[PDB]
Amino acid sequence: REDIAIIGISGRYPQAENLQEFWKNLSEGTDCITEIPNDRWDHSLYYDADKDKEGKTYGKWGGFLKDVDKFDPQFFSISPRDAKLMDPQERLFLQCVYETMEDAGYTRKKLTEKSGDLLGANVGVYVGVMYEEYQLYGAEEQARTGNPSSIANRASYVFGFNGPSMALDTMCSSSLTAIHLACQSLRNGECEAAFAGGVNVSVHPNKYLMLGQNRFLSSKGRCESFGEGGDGYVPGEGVGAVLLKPLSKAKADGDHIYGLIKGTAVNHDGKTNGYSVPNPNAQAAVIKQALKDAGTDPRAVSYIEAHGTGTSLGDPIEITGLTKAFSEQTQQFCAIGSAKSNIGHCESAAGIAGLTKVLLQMKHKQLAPSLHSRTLNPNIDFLATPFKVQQTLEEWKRPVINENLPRTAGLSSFGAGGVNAHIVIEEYSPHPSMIVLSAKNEQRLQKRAKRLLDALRSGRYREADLSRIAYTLQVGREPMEERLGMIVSNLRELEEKLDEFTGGKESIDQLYRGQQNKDTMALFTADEDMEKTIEAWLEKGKAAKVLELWVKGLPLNWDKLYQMGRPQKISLPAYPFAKDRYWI
Amino acid sequence: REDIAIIGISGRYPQAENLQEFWKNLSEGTDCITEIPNDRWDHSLYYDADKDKEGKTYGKWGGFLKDVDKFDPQFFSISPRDAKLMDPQERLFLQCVYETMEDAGYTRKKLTEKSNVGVYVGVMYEEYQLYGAEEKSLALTGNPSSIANRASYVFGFNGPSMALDTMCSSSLTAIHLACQSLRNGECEAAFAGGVNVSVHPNKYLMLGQNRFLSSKGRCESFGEGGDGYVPGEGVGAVLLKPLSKAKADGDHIYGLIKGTAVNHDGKTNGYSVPNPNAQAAVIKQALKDAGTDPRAVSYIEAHGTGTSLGDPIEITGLTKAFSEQTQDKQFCAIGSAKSNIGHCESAAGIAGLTKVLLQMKHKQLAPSLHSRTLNPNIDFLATPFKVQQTLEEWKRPVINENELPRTAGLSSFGAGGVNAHIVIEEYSADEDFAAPHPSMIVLSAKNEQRLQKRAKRLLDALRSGRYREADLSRIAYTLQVGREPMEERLGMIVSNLRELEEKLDEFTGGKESIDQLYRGQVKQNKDTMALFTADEDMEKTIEAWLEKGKAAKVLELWVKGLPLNWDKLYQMGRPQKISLPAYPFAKDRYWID
Repeated sequence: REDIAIIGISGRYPQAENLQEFWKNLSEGTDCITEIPNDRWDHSLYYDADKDKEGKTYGKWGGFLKDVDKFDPQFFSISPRDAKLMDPQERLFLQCVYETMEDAGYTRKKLTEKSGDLLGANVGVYVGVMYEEYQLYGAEEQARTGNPSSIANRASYVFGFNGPSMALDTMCSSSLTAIHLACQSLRNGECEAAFAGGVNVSVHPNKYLMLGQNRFLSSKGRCESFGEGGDGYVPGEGVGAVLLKPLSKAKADGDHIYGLIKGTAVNHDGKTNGYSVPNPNAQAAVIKQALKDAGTDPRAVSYIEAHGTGTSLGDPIEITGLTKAFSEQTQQFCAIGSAKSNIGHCESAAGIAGLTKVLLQMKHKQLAPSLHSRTLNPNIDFLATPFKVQQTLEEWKRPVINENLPRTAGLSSFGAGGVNAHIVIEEYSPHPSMIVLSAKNEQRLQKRAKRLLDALRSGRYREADLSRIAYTLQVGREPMEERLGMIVSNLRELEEKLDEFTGGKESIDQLYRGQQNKDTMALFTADEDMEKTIEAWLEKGKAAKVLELWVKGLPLNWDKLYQMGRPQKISLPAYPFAKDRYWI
Repeated sequence: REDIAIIGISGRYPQAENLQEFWKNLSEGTDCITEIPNDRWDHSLYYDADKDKEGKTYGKWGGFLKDVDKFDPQFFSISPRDAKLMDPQERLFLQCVYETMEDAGYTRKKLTEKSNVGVYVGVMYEEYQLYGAEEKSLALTGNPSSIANRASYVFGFNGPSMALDTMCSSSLTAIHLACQSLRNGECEAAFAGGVNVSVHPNKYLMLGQNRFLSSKGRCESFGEGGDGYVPGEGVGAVLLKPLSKAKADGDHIYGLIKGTAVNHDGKTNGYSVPNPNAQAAVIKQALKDAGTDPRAVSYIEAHGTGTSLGDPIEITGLTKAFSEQTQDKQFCAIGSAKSNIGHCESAAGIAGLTKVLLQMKHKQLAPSLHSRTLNPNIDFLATPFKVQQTLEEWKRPVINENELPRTAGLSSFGAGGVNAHIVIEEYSADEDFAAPHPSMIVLSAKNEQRLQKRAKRLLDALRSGRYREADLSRIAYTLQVGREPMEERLGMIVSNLRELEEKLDEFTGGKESIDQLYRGQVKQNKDTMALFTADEDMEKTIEAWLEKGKAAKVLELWVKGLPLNWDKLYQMGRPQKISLPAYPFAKDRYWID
């Protein structure tokens, strides 16, 4: 039994352009749920007062993205005329796998470096999705479509992974089952690494129809997590992805770590009284099992990212289920919160959004609030119980060894179609340098700088990790067609340059830019002596003179920058994407 | 290392009411693909030749069932009004899980013994979200997950339930994941399977725009006219558990999933292209953990896709895997189930598996149809593989150079590029037990008229002898412990296989209370349940009833509903299971209003 390290993350959630700004909304508790946009359907096309007609609901609104209908087709070697015929589900994931790629800090050449096996060394893809909405395609109009397995299968095809690719389905906890199966696929050693994730979108009113006939939603149309007005919940859209691999190799091939999936668990509810009822006895049977193989006490755990459904039946049952698990051997106080309060009920991205929240709570060392918990349903009799609802933003402290310990936190998600799953996460404890950067065309060049600027503006890193930032952009970013690099030793000389690109195209001797000229590729690669000259270029370390050749395309084996050890990775902004609409 | 034993099977495929008659069609090569029925869509409105038209399509007969549309709602405690909001995908599986239950001779009594059962089905939700459209539901046919999740809810399993998706090999991925979930020991047992149905013309529209199908509209597996393929419907299910326990709790074995493998095909030149290099990377890995030589293998149930690109690539991929060891003539047999039935888009590994297991039981090698002439790119005279033209006896390879068991591979490869290969071996009955003279054939059902059939289907089996006198105690034992004690009832006394039929014909025949018939109901006799169960002495009387073994006197009390612990004294070794006909289902229609 081996731990799994999570090295790369990304995702797109209501009122969140990137993870940076998602955390903002969680930390400043901000209701991200908003009115139905004009671009989707005729808002004013039919809606109903509470529980009356056949054809409509009291569908107030829900969590949505500005992003949804856009893609950069030609980036992935896909033609625009085939982009017309594609699923928002599939792009959003592809795009957000590729951001996870680079937030982890690994190239598409990832696959050749691991094994002399054969083409593109195995990588798993596990995503858990729903009904696509564009099958509702003019069904009166011939669609010039249908598969939930094309999501993972394109992602593997495009990037060239030789590892399992599939689309799971468990009603709510699909994302988290993927987590489970990914982790399962790693311990036994069938695959090296995995892209686990979940995707959810709200595109036809059939989603909003079906959800209202079976009364799962509230009149208010908000997520009240453990609140007093505990009536039903709203459907937030969402998409997310994470990159997983064993701790065993995460140390050697220094990789940047977000957290450790130390325990995984999943089961079904046996026969409940109704179809869509959850069984509290069944819920601890997961969580006991999550903590069994994790080998960590219930008294270690300091936070539970609950599947806060918010229904009158659902939330009390969860709390009672959580109680039974923790009451077997101890009676520290654990914090309970929900991401599902801030964003909506990711239908299939429930676990991944929660996971994302959990991991964002780890990096900034803080406990974010569960919104709409001002007053608590009288059936929350917190009855000598370890749990407590997390009202507000406070600093996260580590429990002590004295009571006779690392940060430890659980993650729940439970299907209406009874499938229950729980995951348990723990936190892991001069020279001039070459800032090289690349893209596919002209105009995406000083956005890619602009986004690196706006990070260094806010000051997310200090001077100490300059070699780390450089190293990433060299080996763990793709050497694309258009190029740019710069020379630094610095704190301040980073921004002195970046602002000059935003300011204009002006040329001080600090800029090197190029593409192109093919005399040299065949000259440079198939020869032993010119590689000794690149070896001999590092010996001296005169910087500017080589970077002229990089921007003109010199491919080079970067691993020769090395002190006797190569410094570990870092979270840098992923490639910003094009804004071309595709629909109908 | 844990082998997985496969103990129960079932499925429903084109022109196949049950597995018995599915084998018939495979053995007598039959072409099970037929013209589009009148009940579905009017197709004098969508038929063209290859055209530049708005999308009207050419690819228009395929493999279909007789009443995909029916269900027995109340059997499973589900109301008819919520069976009007229904997915054919979900019923067909439930129904076929429940047949797999009883063919593997266990029942819903699973969890009263132990103190978790896995469900893995791989589907393709297509159709009623469209039918639902200009004036269906979310957990009621708006989800593929509902398929597995109801099966677990209804029967009351506490083990993983899910709907996977890999374009073609979904069923076979389920096989893989089920088997994976058993070795590590997160779950006791699994229901692996696949379900596929063809209900809207959108399926038939999308398959024709992207030209996957043929003009002729048949499955030429490795044939000359290698053009494109057809979509056969299908549904299937199998029950899996470790060999470790399969001996101890004596269960009926069909075969052994000794090896499992799966991967993706990397970057190919096109999207829907398969990579031959990628194909042996599965099969090598299937044979790696199986620990069996390529030279042991005597049959490959191929993914015979039949396309001009697909079949040669497979053959070349298969070659590379086996060519690590030596090449020889007529070394391995290749065939397809796909030829006989259509492309079961999801159930394309489960149908193959089913064929493979049917080939094992009857010891024969069924034909690959439409292989009269072979695509010139099958240049096989330096390879081990050979296309299986006709029905011949399956022989075991030999072991004296210095019995090797029957060993056979099973392939399925996605057009969305997921590839998977499973390796199956037959179990040998290993050697080198008293019920008394009379035995209790008990049988049960939920209402009056189904008891007229439950017997009739057991009759028609014994008519065509299934087997002989020797396993009478086995047949009895099954119907006692591994069949549900339903509301309406019937039993009989026998000491031979001949007085079995002399009774069964009398039920189907004119009126007779001649031989000892015993019939009754649980519904009539109240206040014996509470009298019988909560007491130590009357259990000693049932104990003392076995001591003597006078038969007829107890069976009066069974039909009146006496629940009883049928570990009767079985000498403290109870004889193993047997394949008996599962509960025949009601014929009520459910679609549209």
